[PDB]
Amino acid sequence: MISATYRLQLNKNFNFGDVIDNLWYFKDLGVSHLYLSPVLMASPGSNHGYDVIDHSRINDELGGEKEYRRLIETAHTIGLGIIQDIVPNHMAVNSLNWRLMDVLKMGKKSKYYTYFDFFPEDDKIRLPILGEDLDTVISKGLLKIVKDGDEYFLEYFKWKLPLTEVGNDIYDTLQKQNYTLMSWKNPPSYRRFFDVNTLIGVNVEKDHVFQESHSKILDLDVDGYRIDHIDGLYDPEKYINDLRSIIKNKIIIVEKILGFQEELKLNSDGTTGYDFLNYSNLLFNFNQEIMDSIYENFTAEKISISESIKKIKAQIIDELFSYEVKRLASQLGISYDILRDYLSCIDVYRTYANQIVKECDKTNEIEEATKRNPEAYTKLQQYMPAVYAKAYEDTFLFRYNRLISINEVGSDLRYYKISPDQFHVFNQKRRGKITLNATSTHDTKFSEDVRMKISVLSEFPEEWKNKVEEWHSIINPKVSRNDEYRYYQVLVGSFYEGFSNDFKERIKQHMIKSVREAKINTSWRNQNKEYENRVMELVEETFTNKDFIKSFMKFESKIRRIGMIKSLSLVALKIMSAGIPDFYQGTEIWRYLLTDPDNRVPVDFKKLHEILEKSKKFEKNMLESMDDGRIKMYLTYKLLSLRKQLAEDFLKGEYKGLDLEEGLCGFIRFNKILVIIKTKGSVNYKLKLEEGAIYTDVLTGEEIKKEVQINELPRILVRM
Repeated sequence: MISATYRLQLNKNFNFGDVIDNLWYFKDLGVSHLYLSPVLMASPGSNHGYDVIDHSRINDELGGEKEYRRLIETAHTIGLGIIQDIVPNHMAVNSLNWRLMDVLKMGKKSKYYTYFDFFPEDDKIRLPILGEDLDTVISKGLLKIVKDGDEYFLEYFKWKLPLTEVGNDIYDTLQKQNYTLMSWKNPPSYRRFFDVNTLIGVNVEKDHVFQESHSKILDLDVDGYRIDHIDGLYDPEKYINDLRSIIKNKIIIVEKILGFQEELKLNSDGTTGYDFLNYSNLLFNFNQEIMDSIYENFTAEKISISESIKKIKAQIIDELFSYEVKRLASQLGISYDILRDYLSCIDVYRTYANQIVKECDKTNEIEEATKRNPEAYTKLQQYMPAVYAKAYEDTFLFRYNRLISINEVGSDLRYYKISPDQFHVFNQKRRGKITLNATSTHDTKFSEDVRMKISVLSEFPEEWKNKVEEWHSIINPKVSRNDEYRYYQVLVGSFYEGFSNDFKERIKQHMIKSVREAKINTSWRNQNKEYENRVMELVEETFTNKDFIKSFMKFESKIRRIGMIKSLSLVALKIMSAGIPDFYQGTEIWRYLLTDPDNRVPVDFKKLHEILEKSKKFEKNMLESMDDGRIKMYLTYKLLSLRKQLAEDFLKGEYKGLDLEEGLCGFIRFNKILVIIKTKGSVNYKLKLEEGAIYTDVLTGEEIKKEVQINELPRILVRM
């Protein structure tokens, strides 16, 4: 809403009271709306709040409802708005989820049976939470029947499940229950969120479920809402309408991934911005042909992106979602093979309104089966996003290693770069919409600064090629050439610090997760110890080999400065474009973060206060020593100040794209602000300005006329 959002990760160590203490900092920075993480009661010790255990309570670990209302009123007093993240799709399978425990105790007689998406054909609820199958767990004596006064209880480590009645033996007791315990390998009797057994779907499309689940959160005076995983819902449009029947015209943005040529079909204000994140990211990549050869020659293997993605999707269905897909194929009355091929073929997260993707259904079988049983297909649409996400985001993104800065959530690896002309058109479609411009989130594989530093490798392909060969000769590792190639990129991109013990730990953990997700030489479900040991040997060697360290350090320092210049361009781009700029906590300065949990570390706000205090006025020494982050803080503060002063104009105002030479991207906003940004960090450009026209550089204060040089900073020029 209005001019700028700021994402805050709330938890036990950064609660409602801490947010309140920093409100004046957020207002002075230029932010108009705080973008808060989920606030309803989650499982104790949760760091993200997405594992909801009670819809009727504000989380007490964060400060409770009293402190939440104080936060809202105080923010409003100083003029700040609030956009709240809410989770309507699923709840946590946890002993503290009392609504769920009621179903486990009462079965189909529980009033909450219809609250969750259980498979109707199952008389007993399969609960795949055991580390081993029932028999072995019982012989080991891990299952314990506890007699209390609240009745009887079954205990499995930290699980405490209710018993309806008891016999005189574990087996006799277990056959009298409404549920059945099985190992994690077995399919559940409910829709999960992706492949997570401990997350269960909620039937929010049913009126009484919507009302109870939203009774607390809509009772609060917030300014807008961010809807988590909108694509999991049975009827996304009805849900939005139901919200508006109560909330009226408040801001509603949804978390929804779009294809490159896909248009948002929902009745929402906008999205969290992955479309902007990837469109802008592509403006910074060069020398595709050369990067292809280097990759293909080093790893020595050529693959088709399209065919690869199609086959991984088919494997993902067979290994993770076979049961769910077989159920729906049965209800549609078609072959599992036919259904699996259709799901592996579609290029969108999901379809809406039972619309079939004809190019994947050769205009026959699936469409007619859907006309007869529309219900089964509507149900299938809820699982479509899981297939896409597990195959692409969590498998393929870790395999194709030509320039990994492109391997991000919301990406399409079939695209390597995009001309400024296509970005301009994208911005035209954006005009007037209350949608976000994101560059870093709590879910992105890397932070914006990591992506910009890695993109510099495409500007120096010959030297990069030479370094990789040099490094491989010194460090002769026993990992695949593909994993080795990716490692060098991850290392160069996140380095900023030194070969410390803390950085070594972050790297090791990231690499182990990376190879397991790739699923080529090891995996989460079946770990290859031999290979993982080799991955860890690679890390120890590069962190201790003096010849490697020497070579690496000389190359990295050159790359770092150029990467910072590109980050400044990206920051100016998201604030000056149509749409609303979003900021992940702490990105006011340089932040080189890797994949979750690395990006979930706390931010030092006191330190940020002092940097802002000495960064409200431009000094040439900011360019002299960029490492301190003052230049990034100054650019953020200044542009957000201009934006707030002209908020309406930036949101609804005109956008005019300029045709510049390769390496530059330029445009004019509402016929008053000329924006020149360089996409190629290693080159300096010069541009002749219009006859007579005088301009004022908003960042440096200089008077600009006749010609302008584009060096380390983007040029934001106000016609005078």
